[PDB]
Amino acid sequence: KVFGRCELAAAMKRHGLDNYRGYSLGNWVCAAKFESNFNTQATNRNTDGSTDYGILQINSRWWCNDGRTPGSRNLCNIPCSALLSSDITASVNCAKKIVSDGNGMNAWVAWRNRCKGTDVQAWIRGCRL
Repeated sequence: KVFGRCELAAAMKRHGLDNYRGYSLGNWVCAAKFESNFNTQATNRNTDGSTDYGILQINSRWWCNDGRTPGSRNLCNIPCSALLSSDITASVNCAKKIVSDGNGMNAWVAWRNRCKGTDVQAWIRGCRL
């Protein structure tokens, strides 16, 4: 599923992402725009053999199990394909764990380089939230 901008924002707000760990909803929508272009089915292989899955591009080295990243952890206790569903519940719950890890939203490279320090509020402007 390829979410709309205000469609996603409403979904993440309902799943408890507005101001989760102090990151306003605009940070999450901006991060999803640039990590996956709002596409739940996005995947990307990295040089280290790991793969990023889903609308927030969660990595297989420590967070989900895809059965092909040797020596990896599964801290969100889910198969990576569960991160690919049109229901973002799995992606949101796992991201809550990632954003609490200590480095915050800097664990997403696209957020750090394309959303951090910007007017992220423009990403929810005009949305009926």
